[PDB]
Amino acid sequence: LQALHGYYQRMSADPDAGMPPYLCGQCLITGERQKPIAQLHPSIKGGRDGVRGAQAVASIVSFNNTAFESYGKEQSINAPVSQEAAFSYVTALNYLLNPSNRQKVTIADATVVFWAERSSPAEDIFAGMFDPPRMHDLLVAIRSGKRATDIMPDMDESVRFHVLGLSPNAARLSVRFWEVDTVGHMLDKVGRHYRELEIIPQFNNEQEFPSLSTLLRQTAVLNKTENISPVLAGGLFRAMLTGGPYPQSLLPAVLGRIRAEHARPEDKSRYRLEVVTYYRAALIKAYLIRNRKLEVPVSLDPARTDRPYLLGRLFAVLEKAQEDAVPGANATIKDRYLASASANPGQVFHMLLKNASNHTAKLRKDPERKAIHYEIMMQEIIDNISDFPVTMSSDEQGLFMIGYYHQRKALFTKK
Amino acid sequence: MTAIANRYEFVLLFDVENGNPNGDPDAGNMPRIDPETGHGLVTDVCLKRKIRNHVALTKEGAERFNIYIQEKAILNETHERAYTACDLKPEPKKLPKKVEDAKRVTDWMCTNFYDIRTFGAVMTTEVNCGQVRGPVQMAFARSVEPVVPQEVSITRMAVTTKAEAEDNRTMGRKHIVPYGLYVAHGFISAPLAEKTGFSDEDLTLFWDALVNMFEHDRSAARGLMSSRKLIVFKHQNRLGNAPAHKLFDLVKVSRAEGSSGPARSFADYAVTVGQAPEGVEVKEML
Amino acid sequence: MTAIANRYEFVLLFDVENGNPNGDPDAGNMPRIDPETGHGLVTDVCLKRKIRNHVALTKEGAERFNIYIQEKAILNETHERAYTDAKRVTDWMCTNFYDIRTFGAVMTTEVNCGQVRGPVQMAFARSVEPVVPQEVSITRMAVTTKAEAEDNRTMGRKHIVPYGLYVAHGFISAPLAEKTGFSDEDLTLFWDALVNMFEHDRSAARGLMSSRKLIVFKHQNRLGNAPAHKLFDLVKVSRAEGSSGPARSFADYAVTVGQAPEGVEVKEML
Amino acid sequence: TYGIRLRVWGDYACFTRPEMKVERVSYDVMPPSAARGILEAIHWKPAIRWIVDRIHVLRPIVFDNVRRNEVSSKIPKPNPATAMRDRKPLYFLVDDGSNRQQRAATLLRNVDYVIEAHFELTDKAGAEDNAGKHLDIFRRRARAGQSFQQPCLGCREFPASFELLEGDVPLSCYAGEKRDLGYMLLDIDFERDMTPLFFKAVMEDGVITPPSRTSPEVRA
Repeated sequence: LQALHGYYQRMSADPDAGMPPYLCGQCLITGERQKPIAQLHPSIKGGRDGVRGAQAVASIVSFNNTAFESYGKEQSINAPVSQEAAFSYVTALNYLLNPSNRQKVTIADATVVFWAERSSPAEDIFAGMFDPPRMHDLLVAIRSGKRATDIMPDMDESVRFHVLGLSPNAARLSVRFWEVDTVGHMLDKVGRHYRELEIIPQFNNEQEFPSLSTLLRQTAVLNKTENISPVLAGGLFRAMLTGGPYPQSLLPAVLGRIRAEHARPEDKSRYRLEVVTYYRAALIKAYLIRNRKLEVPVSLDPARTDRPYLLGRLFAVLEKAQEDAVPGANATIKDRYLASASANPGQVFHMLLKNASNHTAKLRKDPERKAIHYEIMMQEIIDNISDFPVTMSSDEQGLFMIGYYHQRKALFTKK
Repeated sequence: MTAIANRYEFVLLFDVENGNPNGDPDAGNMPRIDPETGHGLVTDVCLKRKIRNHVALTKEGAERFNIYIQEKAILNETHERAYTACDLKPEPKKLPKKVEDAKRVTDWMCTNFYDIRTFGAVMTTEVNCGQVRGPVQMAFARSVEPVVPQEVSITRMAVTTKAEAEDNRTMGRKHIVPYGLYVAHGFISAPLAEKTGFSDEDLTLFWDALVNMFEHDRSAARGLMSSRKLIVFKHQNRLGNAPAHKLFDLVKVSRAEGSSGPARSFADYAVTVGQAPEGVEVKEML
Repeated sequence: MTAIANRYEFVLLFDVENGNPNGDPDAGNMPRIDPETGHGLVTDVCLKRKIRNHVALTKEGAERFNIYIQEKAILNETHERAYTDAKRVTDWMCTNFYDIRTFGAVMTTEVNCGQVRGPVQMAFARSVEPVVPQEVSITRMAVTTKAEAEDNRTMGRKHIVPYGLYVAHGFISAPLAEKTGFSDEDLTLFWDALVNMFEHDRSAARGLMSSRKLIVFKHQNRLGNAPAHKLFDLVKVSRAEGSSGPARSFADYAVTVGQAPEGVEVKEML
Repeated sequence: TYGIRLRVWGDYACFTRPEMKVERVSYDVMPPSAARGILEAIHWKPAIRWIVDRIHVLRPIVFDNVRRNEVSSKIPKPNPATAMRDRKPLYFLVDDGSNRQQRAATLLRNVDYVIEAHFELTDKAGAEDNAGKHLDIFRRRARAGQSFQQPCLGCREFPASFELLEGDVPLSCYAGEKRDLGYMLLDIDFERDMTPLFFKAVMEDGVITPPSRTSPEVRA
């Protein structure tokens, strides 16, 4: 890994972050010939301070067991490097991991670090802007599409930028992803990422530039910081800064969550928590863009005219009836039928409708007789439809939730 | 307790009427279903619990007839008892090793406890006692036809807590299945039994348990449930003579030609059993 | 030592129902899935394990069918030992250990560069179409430690595949076998092991699994007679005509094999 | 003219970096050593040598993650005579304690290469040997699809489909871009007690040209 060695060389001539301490073969990292070869390397800081979740003492290269040794050579001789190179290598890394200096962040399973090839403000900007808590004027600039220099011309977009993500197991250490792009390209892709995510907020207090750590949590079994699949954490981070497709595994993960969810009076929230949260909708929208190349709006589209999207709207309205009928409701059709209806419509919708009648009927006997307004809407929606489909493919099952989220919001805007 | 000397397989059928066979902890408390097809589901775990209960009831704790996964128990105490009865004291929570007399503490637990002897148990918890597999296995149960669960709204004329905030009634609800018919599969293997001592007497007990387990299970939410058929295949040697799926194909279930509309009784269906290959013999218990 | 005299390639089909075929150490315990395609994935060591197990169980320490690698299925009994310049030792072990004779292994010390490779080779197995796992919540009526006791109950998790069909490829090299003595009787036993490998695998997690079809390509010459990657195309699997919506049974699919070149023979054992 | 062009592709590949042997991480691209290893899988005799000249990269770069269960140690040498002179069982128990090891892997997902190499006689060769005859044998086998064993992309669990090219090299994904790799493994010196060698790697037009590994100056 040239990067670390060069980093240390860069600033070791400076009065900080570098200290002078420290057969014959070819030094791999430097490529030089006939230099002493180290038999073992200095240790790496573990623990909370160092790599979170690791052993107190950790290493990158180790050959403890016979199964790990090849061509009859032992210990670190399996990978020759000079003593000074190993020292500087380790030193740099150690320095970086220091929380005292703003160059570290934690994401689910893994700790991430970054640096610039040359001294630049980029380092500063990235630390917060990749996972939000000038602040956001440059964020709306990259989301809009304009170049970074526009807001800050000083930024030499030609400067190189490094990123590294590590995760541990016992005393041994692993690598999940690594990236080396330039400034210019790098935040261009980050801008693109934000565009896709854009959704109308459900409440005024919600995030506008959602933090990546926020989003991952939402997929957890019980919203716990653990229970996050280490594979999705690695996949989404690489997909963000490389600009490639999202991993295929992502969508059924989300849908699973929505199936498994139920309200939690035990948490004693004033509102009965929504199943299709602000965050979850955002993830679904983004996936349909890159992967499926669909068109989907930022807000409610009354002219969409698609069976999956229509049926999502329909479910919203008929839910509203229930809510009004029984203030302070026990459970709602959201808590039980939402998984069935979105996968297999023709088996459930028949009865759903029937129920709705009673709600309407009761709302019609009391004062405040605008069951009427809901009754019209149903009619309108229905007309566009020919038949209920028996089954829907996953791609059909995103659109249904988007139609529901948009239509439900539409009604909140009233009340 | 000598081990059995043949391979076995079996099929089971049972009904439900105006009841909830197994509540889902996530779906409020609706019956479990396949979201994509509407078919019903039952966990093997349920069946196992039923069996354990029946055994307990019938035997009343006779020697070698205790059950281990028992109401509100702290499990590691039984491991420490097994260790102590084997004259020894346990290792710490890491336990990457075997216990200090693996044979005696495992055999101590195998001997005394019936359900361990039958099913096995994960037991490398903080008091180690080793690990067991168990010779008897079974899979999920699936309804032959889609089901239509429905909800019922009910009242109570009294309240529990003094915070009445108003002396008044109280609402509630129920979930039921009008009717449904289920199928299940299971296996038994001699080599495993050899390792545990699973003996023929156990097997007869097992059959009886299967036949009658439901009868002692009445409750508010259950409704009416009962077993209807039971077919057992016996191989003629220590290792089988035909693939399992082939045998399960000999049993066929179809609606009686005269019936129409939604099914409502076991009379709506017809069941048929074919002819087994020479290496197997078919017998019907019930 | 006498050995097979023809190259071989084979294809196998098997399915699962309400079970977990291969868990993921990484992603909690979810079944493996391909991020690229959404297809299910099963590694090959998982199958080699099974094969070893079945052979050990069937043969019960016959003269030349001992197995080296164990998982505490081991048993205590008398064992035969046929007797047989470390080449002498290498031959000796290869004579009476089957798994080494078929797959090969690595020793602790080498006089110089040298390998024991073995004639059999395999690859990953993948689904025919996308799969979506189910999630199951369960309860337990009891607790492990005295500490957690404070009525003494807890939740749990299960992962299941409603249904799935899998394919796998494999190769056999005659020239390698000639350096190990792998002979025909071994090949017949190998076919049998492939057919019946799942019949002793029953557990809590796996549900029901079984093999369905097995096609064998037998080459005319000591070396092959056609490119392997084109033979695998002759096999084609597609949904039955009437079948619609999610698959739930082997009857939902249709399988066909085209006509093979002149120099090879196509056999079906399942 | 002289030499050969061969094409190979597959779904999986892994060229383990020497440093990350325990926690496998693959090179960005195939190294020459694996290229030589593959060629000898089609045809080789003690009387000849292989020399690699160039590699063509035809597809973009992609990475994916995998995890597995593994073993910690190798099997020791036994003593036959004592074995039946005193009958004892022999085995390695996988499941027991520290024997069990878990290893991760980062690997490539979609690859395609064309490699240019030629032929050479070695000192051991007898007078009757000729490079052309072996080259023709290689051509025949490659056309027929025959082989001594199935080739692999690094590890045996990754088979490779191969073809013989009789025409022009197609274009490449980064045909108009240049890239830097740093130092990479050139080859391993078996004759001087298994000593590795390293060289500087650079990619432009998706073609990489290593120096000749037989050259003495590289052996320093």
